Amino acid sequence: PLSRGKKWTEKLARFQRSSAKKKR
Repeated sequence: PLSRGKKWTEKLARFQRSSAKKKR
């Protein structure tokens, strides 16, 4: 299922977090 298939989604939700570190 998507549970273990999220391996592909682990990019938009992982890099989207950088929006908090980009605040410098």
